[PDB]
Amino acid sequence: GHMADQLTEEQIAEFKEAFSLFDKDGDGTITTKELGTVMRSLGQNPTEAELQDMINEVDADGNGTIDFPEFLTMMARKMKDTDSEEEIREAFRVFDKDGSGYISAAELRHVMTNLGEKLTDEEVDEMIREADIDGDGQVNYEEFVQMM
Ligand SMILES: [Ca+2]
Ligand SMILES: [Ca+2]
Ligand SMILES: [Ca+2]
Ligand SMILES: [Ca+2]
Repeated sequence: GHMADQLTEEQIAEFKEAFSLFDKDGDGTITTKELGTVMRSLGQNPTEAELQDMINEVDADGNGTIDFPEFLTMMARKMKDTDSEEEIREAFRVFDKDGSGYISAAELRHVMTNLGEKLTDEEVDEMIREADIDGDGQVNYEEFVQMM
């Protein structure tokens, strides 16, 4: 069988109830009105245009609303995304061996060396310099997030 079918109908019904947090009239799609409702419940207040722009960047079939599949797709990407931030933070820590919040040439020297590379001091210092944005001689976490 398939793991997806390893639930009960009452359980799928219950899973579907959770969608109603956003899909308040229960019809199976989120409208701009419903999403505006949710936003305003969080203290925000966007326009019809802004609400239609949020919806559009998740609206896979083009019909102007968010069904439960699109929502779950959107959520899964979000969940994988926050994990990718956890691990860029993890990676910053590995480079920043002294936990000072800033990566030195020395610290980048070290990691590069332990990763195989055989670059010069200049080439490594050419990295810190190319990566710096506040000219402080070190690489804070944000200049590090610029590792695209
Ligand atoms: Ca609805
Ligand atoms: Ca849709
Ligand atoms: Ca450091
Ligand atoms: Ca810096």
